[PDB]
Amino acid sequence: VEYRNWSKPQCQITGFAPFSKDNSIRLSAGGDIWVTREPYVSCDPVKCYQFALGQGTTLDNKHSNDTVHDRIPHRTLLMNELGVPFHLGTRQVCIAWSSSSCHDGKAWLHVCITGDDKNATASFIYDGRLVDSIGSWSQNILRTQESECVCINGTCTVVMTDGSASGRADTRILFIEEGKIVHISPLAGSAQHVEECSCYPRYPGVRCICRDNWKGSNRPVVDINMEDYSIDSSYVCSGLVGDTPRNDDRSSNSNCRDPNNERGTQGVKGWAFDNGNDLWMGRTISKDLRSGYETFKVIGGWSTPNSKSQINRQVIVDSDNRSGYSGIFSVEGKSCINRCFYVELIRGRKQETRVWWTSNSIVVFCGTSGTYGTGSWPDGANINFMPI
Amino acid sequence: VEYRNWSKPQCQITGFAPFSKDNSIRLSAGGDIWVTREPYVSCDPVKCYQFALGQGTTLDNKHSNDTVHDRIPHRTLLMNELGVPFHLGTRQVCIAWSSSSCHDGKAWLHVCITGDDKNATASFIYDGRLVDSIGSWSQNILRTQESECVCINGTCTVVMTDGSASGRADTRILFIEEGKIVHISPLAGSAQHVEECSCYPRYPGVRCICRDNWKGSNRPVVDINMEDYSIDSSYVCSGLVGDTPRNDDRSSNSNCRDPNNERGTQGVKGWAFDNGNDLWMGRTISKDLRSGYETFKVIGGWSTPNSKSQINRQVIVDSDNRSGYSGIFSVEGKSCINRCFYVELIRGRKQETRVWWTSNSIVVFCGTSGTYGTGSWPDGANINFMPI
Amino acid sequence: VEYRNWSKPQCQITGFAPFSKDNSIRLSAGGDIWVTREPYVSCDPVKCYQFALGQGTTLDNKHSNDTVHDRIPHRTLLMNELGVPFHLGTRQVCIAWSSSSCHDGKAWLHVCITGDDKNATASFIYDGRLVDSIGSWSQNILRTQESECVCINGTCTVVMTDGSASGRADTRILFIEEGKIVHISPLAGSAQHVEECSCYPRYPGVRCICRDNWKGSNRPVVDINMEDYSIDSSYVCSGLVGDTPRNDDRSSNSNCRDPNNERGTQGVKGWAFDNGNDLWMGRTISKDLRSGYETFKVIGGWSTPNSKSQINRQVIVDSDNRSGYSGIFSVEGKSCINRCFYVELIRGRKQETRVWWTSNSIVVFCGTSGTYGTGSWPDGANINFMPI
Amino acid sequence: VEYRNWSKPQCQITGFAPFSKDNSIRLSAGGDIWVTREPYVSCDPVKCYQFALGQGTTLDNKHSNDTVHDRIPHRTLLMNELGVPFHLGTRQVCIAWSSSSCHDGKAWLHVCITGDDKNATASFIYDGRLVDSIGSWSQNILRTQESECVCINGTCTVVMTDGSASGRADTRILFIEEGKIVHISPLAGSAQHVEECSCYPRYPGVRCICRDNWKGSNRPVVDINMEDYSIDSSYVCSGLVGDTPRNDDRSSNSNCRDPNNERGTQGVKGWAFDNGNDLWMGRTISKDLRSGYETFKVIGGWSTPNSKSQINRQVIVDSDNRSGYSGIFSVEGKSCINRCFYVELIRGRKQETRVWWTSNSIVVFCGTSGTYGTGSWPDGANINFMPI
Ligand SMILES: *[C@@H]1O[C@H](CO[C@H]2O[C@@H](C)[C@@H](O)[C@@H](O)[C@@H]2O)[C@@H](O[C@@H]2O[C@H](CO)[C@@H](O[C@@H]3O[C@H](CO)[C@@H](O)[C@H](O)[C@@H]3O)[C@H](O)[C@H]2NC(C)=O)[C@H](O)[C@H]1NC(C)=O
Ligand SMILES: *[C@@H]1O[C@H](CO[C@H]2O[C@@H](C)[C@@H](O)[C@@H](O)[C@@H]2O)[C@@H](O[C@@H]2O[C@H](CO)[C@@H](O[C@@H]3O[C@H](CO)[C@@H](O)[C@H](O)[C@@H]3O)[C@H](O)[C@H]2NC(C)=O)[C@H](O)[C@H]1NC(C)=O
Ligand SMILES: *[C@@H]1O[C@H](CO[C@H]2O[C@@H](C)[C@@H](O)[C@@H](O)[C@@H]2O)[C@@H](O[C@@H]2O[C@H](CO)[C@@H](O[C@@H]3O[C@H](CO)[C@@H](O)[C@H](O)[C@@H]3O)[C@H](O)[C@H]2NC(C)=O)[C@H](O)[C@H]1NC(C)=O
Ligand SMILES: *[C@@H]1O[C@H](CO[C@H]2O[C@@H](C)[C@@H](O)[C@@H](O)[C@@H]2O)[C@@H](O[C@@H]2O[C@H](CO)[C@@H](O[C@@H]3O[C@H](CO)[C@@H](O)[C@H](O)[C@@H]3O)[C@H](O)[C@H]2NC(C)=O)[C@H](O)[C@H]1NC(C)=O
Ligand SMILES: *[C@@H]1O[C@H](CO)[C@@H](O[C@@H]2O[C@H](CO)[C@@H](O)[C@H](O)[C@H]2NC(C)=O)[C@H](O)[C@H]1NC(C)=O
Ligand SMILES: *[C@@H]1O[C@H](CO)[C@@H](O[C@@H]2O[C@H](CO)[C@@H](O)[C@H](O)[C@H]2NC(C)=O)[C@H](O)[C@H]1NC(C)=O
Ligand SMILES: *[C@@H]1O[C@H](CO)[C@@H](O[C@@H]2O[C@H](CO)[C@@H](O)[C@H](O)[C@H]2NC(C)=O)[C@H](O)[C@H]1NC(C)=O
Ligand SMILES: *[C@@H]1O[C@H](CO)[C@@H](O[C@@H]2O[C@H](CO)[C@@H](O)[C@H](O)[C@H]2NC(C)=O)[C@H](O)[C@H]1NC(C)=O
Ligand SMILES: *[C@@H]1O[C@H](CO)[C@@H](O[C@@H]2O[C@H](CO)[C@@H](O)[C@H](O)[C@H]2NC(C)=O)[C@H](O)[C@H]1NC(C)=O
Ligand SMILES: *[C@@H]1O[C@H](CO)[C@@H](O[C@@H]2O[C@H](CO)[C@@H](O)[C@H](O)[C@H]2NC(C)=O)[C@H](O)[C@H]1NC(C)=O
Ligand SMILES: *[C@@H]1O[C@H](CO)[C@@H](O[C@@H]2O[C@H](CO)[C@@H](O)[C@H](O)[C@H]2NC(C)=O)[C@H](O)[C@H]1NC(C)=O
Ligand SMILES: CC(=O)N[C@H]1[C@H]([C@H](O)[C@H](O)CO)OC(C(=O)O)=C[C@@H]1O
Ligand SMILES: CC(=O)N[C@H]1[C@H]([C@H](O)[C@H](O)CO)OC(C(=O)O)=C[C@@H]1O
Ligand SMILES: CC(=O)N[C@H]1[C@H]([C@H](O)[C@H](O)CO)OC(C(=O)O)=C[C@@H]1O
Ligand SMILES: CC(=O)N[C@H]1[C@H]([C@H](O)[C@H](O)CO)OC(C(=O)O)=C[C@@H]1O
Ligand SMILES: [Ca+2]
Ligand SMILES: [Ca+2]
Ligand SMILES: [Ca+2]
Ligand SMILES: [Ca+2]
Repeated sequence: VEYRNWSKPQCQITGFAPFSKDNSIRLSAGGDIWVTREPYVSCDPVKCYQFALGQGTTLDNKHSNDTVHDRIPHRTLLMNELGVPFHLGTRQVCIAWSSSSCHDGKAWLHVCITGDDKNATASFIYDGRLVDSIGSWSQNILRTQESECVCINGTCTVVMTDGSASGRADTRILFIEEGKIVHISPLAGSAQHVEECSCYPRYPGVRCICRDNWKGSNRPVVDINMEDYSIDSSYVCSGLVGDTPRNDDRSSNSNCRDPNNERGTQGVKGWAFDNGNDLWMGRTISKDLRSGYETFKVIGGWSTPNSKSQINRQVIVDSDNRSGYSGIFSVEGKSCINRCFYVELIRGRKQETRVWWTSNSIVVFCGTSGTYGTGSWPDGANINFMPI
Repeated sequence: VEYRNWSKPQCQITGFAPFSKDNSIRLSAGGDIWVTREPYVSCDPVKCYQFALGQGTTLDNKHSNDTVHDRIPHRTLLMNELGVPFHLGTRQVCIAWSSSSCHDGKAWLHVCITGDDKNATASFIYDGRLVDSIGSWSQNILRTQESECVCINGTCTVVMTDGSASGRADTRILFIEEGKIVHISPLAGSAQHVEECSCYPRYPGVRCICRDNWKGSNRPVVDINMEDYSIDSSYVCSGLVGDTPRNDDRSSNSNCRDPNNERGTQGVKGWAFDNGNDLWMGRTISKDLRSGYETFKVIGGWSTPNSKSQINRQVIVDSDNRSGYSGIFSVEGKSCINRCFYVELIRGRKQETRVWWTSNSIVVFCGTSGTYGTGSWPDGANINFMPI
Repeated sequence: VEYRNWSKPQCQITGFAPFSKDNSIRLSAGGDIWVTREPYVSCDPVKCYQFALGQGTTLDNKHSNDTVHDRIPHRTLLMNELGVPFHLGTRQVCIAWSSSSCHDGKAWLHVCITGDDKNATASFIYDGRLVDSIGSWSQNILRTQESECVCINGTCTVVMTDGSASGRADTRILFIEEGKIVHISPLAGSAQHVEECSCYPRYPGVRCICRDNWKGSNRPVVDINMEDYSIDSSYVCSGLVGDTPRNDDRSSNSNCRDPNNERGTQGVKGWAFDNGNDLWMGRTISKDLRSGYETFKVIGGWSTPNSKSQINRQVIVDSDNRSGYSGIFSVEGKSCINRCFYVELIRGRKQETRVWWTSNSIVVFCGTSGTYGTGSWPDGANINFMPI
Repeated sequence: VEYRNWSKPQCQITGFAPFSKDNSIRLSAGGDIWVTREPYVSCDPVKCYQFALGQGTTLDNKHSNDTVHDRIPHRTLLMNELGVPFHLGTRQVCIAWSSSSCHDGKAWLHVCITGDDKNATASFIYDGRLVDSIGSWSQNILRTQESECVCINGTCTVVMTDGSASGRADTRILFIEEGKIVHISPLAGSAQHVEECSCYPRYPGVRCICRDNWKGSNRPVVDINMEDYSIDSSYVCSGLVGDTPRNDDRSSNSNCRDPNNERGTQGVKGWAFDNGNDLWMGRTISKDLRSGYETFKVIGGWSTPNSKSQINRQVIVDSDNRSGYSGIFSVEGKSCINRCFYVELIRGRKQETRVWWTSNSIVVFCGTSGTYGTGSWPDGANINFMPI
């Protein structure tokens, strides 16, 4: 095998086409399925897999009660083929309550994180074996992307932050070759809070769109340079804006430089990705909760501040159904490289209260240069049928 | 690997021999099994698989209730090895409430269809990745074969129709190379309604036998020419006739040209396939409902209109057991290429009412140039034992 | 790959060593497991598998009730790796209520039999595809070995009989190359009833020890000559005798030529195999029922009639636990070829009556030229814990 | 492939990083999972597996009651990929109530032991087939390591003992090449009881740290010489000491030569491993029961008697949670070979009494030359939620 350099143009995409649904919440009411969250999907050169941090339990289990917590000693990274739900035959690739994974073209690499919030460690496992690790540098919930990392020429760059959720933090960009941390560069530029980045290649670099959980409603952009470990950060120009809580279509702004300070605190993992001076983006249709999910292209949203002229919108999940996190993922074609995205349809505690567990299921679309139609592909689980 | 051209004579078949049964409805009363329908089987060069559109649920699940619907956002295409039932480890290859699959000799290709009836999209997934897509052209339930598509020299031809179930429609024949739609030809000839074709190679072409859900009791024939995308359509000559509702053996006709207008409206997917001027065919023994299933050769049924002299009949399912859809599938031998067929034994709502779910199981026979006996291989599930 | 000729001496074996147990009946009371019977084990060149005709159902299923029948349309041949029990992920290789399987060194071959007793067909499936078939020649339960067939230089010889269980029958020896019946030779010699042979190679031939269900307590020997399809049949010399019902140690005889007429009617599949003029053999310790199972070498039992001087006995299953069928199976070593055997530990209806189902589990030993100890490895399932 | 010689320096390790957790006890309350104990983990050249002697049953099974016994005819060696729990699809590699496994670089080798305590046999299975066996030499519970054996240049050396648990015994060191016992050397040196050794390579030799169940609180060291089958035995120098019952930190000693006679009787499998004159070691934090588990380096603990100056301690399991057995396991890197360890978190009967079963789950760490943090990764199963 050869390492992937991802060099070949991004494919011109008309919009997205349905690609895979898993129905985990539906089946759980008739089969032992894992209780998960913060899922993501990524692919080796031959096929795609689906990851998700489980809750060290199945759904029809007493231990499911109160899984409305992001951090416990039992969350491990699950990894199945795209399409096969997380049943009991599913493998727990490592102990992790925060992860990332990518395949350098030769082998997989997972960065799994567990430990006390105050002093967690992050194991760098490469090709089966545990190759390196690192401890918390700011002693405050060392966390990573929660989606696919990216590698070019044998070097995978994952980004991680440690510090305050709603205040200054410490974002570092890691360069790991074959499981070994060959370099660490610190965040630079104008971004004011970087949590869980959705990253993709843009030869010869990697580009991220993340979550400002402190003062931003607009999304931080984080540009990595693999040539010299340089970093730069900004915000997306679109006045449309894709974080939740969001402000409002008429009343939302972004100058491409600073956290718009409009309902900035709190967030949700999401993604976006350029195209010329355009921006393909996605977001929960709601600006208060995570419900429904539409996507659209913002003409001039990658280069002109406060641009709000959209075209090509699509409803993936209807406005009155639950949405959640979401992230990009690239797949390579015979001629270019398409961008795809998944969306975590979360169920259970918080909104729903008939139950005490919290899990989710997924749905995944992929860019297409062709024609497509209309639909809404929600979780589809009658909450009254469900256990607990 | 090399692409398949399927060139080598059709094997002379004496009748069919049993090949695989799955017992899904039986096991479901003692194990988490999927709720499926519209199944089909097809094979890569080394082994055969079994497909079926699931109902985004298992049978002993509350979500099973009311799965007497062909279209919901949760139907995804399931794919297992021939013989292994659709258990929870089963992979959902894509979101689809109407599909087709074939393997060009190098990789699999699935055409999965979901969306609103009024505006559905059809994703063309090839070798793991989503390579193309298309939207509904007549805005009325864009649907496809529901059985194996066929490829020769790297080009797979799937046929699809969109329009009225019981009235004029819009049938198009798609030519896709490596997931890419390289051409679309429209239906031509005398056929008056083409739904869910059962197709097979006949180097250098592909031949289909489908369902006329409007004015035909006789079956439409659809002949594709891969050399120049030309199309032709007719009807099977046999006065025997294989659609249901069917007329009656004494009172059924077909001139090989026009929908016999005998109880034409409604139908069921089925198959048939020539041999010289003969026709190997199959059908539910009932002409009112889908019950029992016999097969036979109609001497002169491929060339002489209203020919009803049969020979070699076989009962696969006895007259007083449930039948359903059915389709062909070719497998290549050391010297020729055999034709096989499956039969969807459907259970649950509509006929049976003790329950609220609807699923099925399969059974599959294969042409044999040898000797064989007698039997009936029905679903075999005591409906009173079954959940709900 | 190359076809196997099995040429290399039989290994000198001191006795048997434990090789694999599956615990199916135990687990069934805490997990969806198949209801099977007439199991057997065999191996491709890299690893061993376990086969068994299921009963188209799992054990904790209402459909399990009354599975005390050898013939129904739903029995299919199950095939797992040696050690993994028949769970729902298990593949049903074909429809069969009587089978055999062997691997010519290049691919597997299964001969599966189903149909009406009066007119059954036997499908010859080779390397995934259905290559041939045959109908019942005597119209009375066409049945086969129920254990591994053997191939040398690409030719697999399976034996089959059709006729009366307790009266004259019609035994034929089949020669199949790559799924194709290249020749049929009829039984010859002095054997008077041949049912379910346990066969093994003895380059350049194949040798069988079977069941005389009519007039024999002693076992028929069936010698196949691959060089010219010649056949010969006799009986084992040992006055010890290994069929059940058996007579008694003091009062049992065999002249190596004719069915000893001592409690001949009825039987059970078993095995034995020579070594010089010696005979390694196995049998239920009981001569009335199938209970317990011991093995021993009979010095001079392969060449001298009514020889009863044994040595090396071993208890595999203690006298007061259930036994059942059993058969040989050869595995090739770096220098010779060892013989192994399995034993069907059957539970449920007939003897046990707390339940209505009937299934079994297995245990398998293998010849060893080394030291060994003592034990008894019964099913071990508290019948009162078990469902139904 | 080539046989492994393991030649390349031991990696300098800063401490351990989390590597894999399985959550078996948690899931068992919501899914059919095996009842196991005495687990271990080991790896072929591409990936790691997890082994464990099951109890011929699943946890939510009546047959689980009273599995507080180390020896019954149904314990078989289970083998899954590291991370996938022992579900019903799990393979039982052989019948065994005491085992060991290693992969010579070309194929796996398992030494499985079952039989009467008084006269057990030990099957040596190599590469699928049963290659050799041996009987009990002292007629008193022939038992082996219960963790990974090690091979260099095609020769695997497993050690086994037979005799009195709390009195003189008979320890033998076995040299097996490709499943064949090519030599047996007897224990030599000053060790006074060797049970269940944790062994690892130290080219050109193998080194073991075991359990003195008779007069030692300190651990026996067993040094094997592959060059000439020579053996030597001693005790670890650290005055810290790692057996349980242990004495006390202030009041515990070891002169590197003789069983310290401090609470020597009884024990638990554990491990340790040098580094210069240092000793990386692990142990239940309790010295009375198996609870909690910490690890630390004892400066000068490999060369100076009664050395108790520790550094780098880590809590893997907190003091008030259940611990159990534990063992080493080596994995090879691009430059050196890291040492890892697992820890059996046991639940059920003895301590816990709400239930009648006894099983466990695991957690596994691996040496790291990098940074790490803090945590405790216990079983995490609410015993009141659990079945029985
Ligand atoms: C799900 O979770 C909660 C809390 O669960 C944890 O409980 C502790 C003890 C530990 O075992 C841990 O493993 C569990 O995960 C459970 O909540 C309790 O439910 C009862 C419901 O009646 C509440 O009783 C209260 O008192 C009287 C009646 O007794 C009423 O007047 C009150 O209105 C109220 O109902 C109790 O307060 C709950 N406790 C808490 C902290 O909320 C819950 O039952 C558990 N079970 C399920 C099925 O989800
Ligand atoms: C299976 O399906 C139907 C409808 O299911 C859907 O129900 C809605 C509310 C939603 O939650 C969706 O997720 C479900 O899938 C259920 O049918 C109802 O069954 C009761 C049976 O007694 C009917 O009650 C009626 O009223 C009185 C008694 O109350 C009698 O005199 C009447 O004769 C009659 O029984 C009720 O009409 C049903 N509703 C409909 C629309 O038919 C069904 O219960 C459900 N359950 C199962 C096990 O299949
Ligand atoms: C297991 O099998 C038998 C027969 O099963 C088949 O039944 C037919 C109807 C069909 O549905 C098929 O799918 C089944 O597999 C069942 O046997 C019956 O059990 C009851 C037990 O009380 C018997 O009742 C009798 O009558 C009175 C009490 O009603 C008593 O005085 C008698 O002594 C006797 O108990 C009945 O005769 C049984 N029928 C037969 C033919 O034996 C069985 O119940 C079924 N169930 C289970 C759990 O195994
Ligand atoms: C788990 O195990 C024990 C023993 O199990 C074995 O039992 C034998 C018969 C066999 O079938 C084998 O397969 C089993 O594995 C069971 O212990 C019994 O439990 C009852 C509880 O009430 C005890 O009754 C006693 O008598 C009176 C009430 O009857 C009271 O005053 C006493 O205090 C006491 O409770 C009985 O002694 C137990 N027997 C023993 C030897 O301890 C246990 O029930 C079983 N079940 C479960 C769920 O774990
Ligand atoms: C990724 O690797 C390739 C190696 O082939 C790099 O490209 C070559 O590297 C040097 C730098 O100019 C020269 O040997 C070749 O002219 C380069 N070009 C090609 C087409 O190989 C490539 O630049 C690397 N990418 C990064 C971002 O470092
Ligand atoms: C269809 O594919 C097969 C396999 O590639 C081709 O087989 C060749 O057949 C030609 C004559 O048609 C012979 O000259 C070659 O020796 C065969 N090659 C192989 C690999 O068997 C076949 O050519 C193709 N069919 C056609 C009509 O071109
Ligand atoms: C499928 O592919 C084969 C390629 O080998 C086609 O046959 C060859 O193609 C041209 C057309 O005459 C010439 O190179 C050879 O003489 C052809 N014959 C053979 C045997 O290869 C074959 O016709 C193609 N089939 C179709 C339907 O296009
Ligand atoms: C049976 O198969 C084996 C493997 O193909 C054959 O092994 C050869 O044996 C001959 C002598 O019989 C030697 O000359 C070769 O060096 C061996 N080849 C291999 C691959 O090991 C063996 O020939 C076959 N047996 C017979 C009797 O022909
Ligand atoms: C199985 O195949 C081998 C082929 O190698 C047969 O042996 C050879 O076949 C002929 C017959 O004498 C000659 O080419 C060689 O001298 C044979 N010997 C060897 C060692 O190859 C072998 O006899 C075949 N076995 C049977 C039973 O037909
Ligand atoms: C152990 O195995 C490795 C792999 O086979 C051997 O690696 C070779 O090492 C020698 C020096 O020891 C070099 O000359 C070769 O270039 C290496 N070969 C490979 C494949 O890497 C190593 O020789 C073996 N160790 C010893 C001590 O012999
Ligand atoms: C393991 O195998 C290697 C084989 O390469 C042994 O090393 C070689 O063996 C002899 C002994 O000196 C000579 O052929 C080479 O000089 C050795 N050195 C190397 C680097 O290959 C090695 O010693 C073996 N190890 C043991 C413990 O026997
Ligand atoms: C490492 C971690 O805890 N991630 C969690 C994230 C985090 O709390 C936030 O980033 C504040 O910094 O919030 C949420 C959430 O409910 O959406 C889930 C994540 O698991
Ligand atoms: C795409 C689709 O809906 N196919 C459905 C088919 C369809 O309704 C008919 O072709 C009218 O055009 O009918 C049936 C049916 O009950 O046999 C099932 C199919 O799922
Ligand atoms: C094909 C078939 O029915 N085989 C059956 C065998 C048969 O009845 C006998 O060989 C009479 O000829 O008997 C038994 C039996 O209870 O041991 C089980 C077998 O399934
Ligand atoms: C072969 C065997 O029985 N091993 C057992 C071991 C043994 O009893 C001791 O070594 C005395 O010699 O004790 C324990 C134990 O409770 O920790 C479990 C082991 O299964
Ligand atoms: Ca925000
Ligand atoms: Ca019709
Ligand atoms: Ca007899
Ligand atoms: Ca001790």
